Amino acid sequence: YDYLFKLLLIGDSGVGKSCLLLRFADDTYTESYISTIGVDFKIRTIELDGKTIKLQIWDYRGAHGIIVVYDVTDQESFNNVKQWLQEIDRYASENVNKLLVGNKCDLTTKKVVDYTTAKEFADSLGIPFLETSAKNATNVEQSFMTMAAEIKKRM
Ligand SMILES: Nc1nc2c(ncn2[C@@H]2O[C@H](COP(=O)(O)OP(=O)(O)O)[C@@H](O)[C@H]2O)c(=O)[nH]1
Ligand SMILES: [Mg+2]
Repeated sequence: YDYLFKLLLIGDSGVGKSCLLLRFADDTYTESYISTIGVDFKIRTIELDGKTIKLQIWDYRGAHGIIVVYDVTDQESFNNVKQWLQEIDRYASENVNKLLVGNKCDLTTKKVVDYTTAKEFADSLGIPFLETSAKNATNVEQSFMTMAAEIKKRM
């Protein structure tokens, strides 16, 4: 391994953090209600720019990057991203990497959080922004890859 990157998923309940994490780690997905992923964390290896990188993912101070998830169909969860970053400022290495994720990009009929206005926000904060679908398996890997990229960039 070239690096070990320790990642962390924040966000409101029902956004899909557990779905994303299990999709990404295990390639599983179920509509079924997840109380908990049964295990303290997930481990996953990826290759990137010639570099083999192990990931250790939770669902604060020892995280290299934190992913702040929200739901494109829940405007409530989007507004709360604001709080979820103040948390990061309080309990996290001062330059810990950040990525904003609007899960459930697949529910377009239900989409109330305009991509363009979430993007405009992440930009305003200087953060990368991706829309994902744990259900369809869309952008899920782009997301974690983008996170590695950003961490490997500060180093
Ligand atoms: N349509 C769709 N539904 C999703 C997606 N991700 C999660 N869900 C559903 O939304 C619920 C919330 O997922 P969960 O991962 O437990 O959210 P968490 O509590 O924030 O970790 C689940 O019961 C899923 O069926 C997605 O990408 N697309
Ligand atoms: Mg969960």
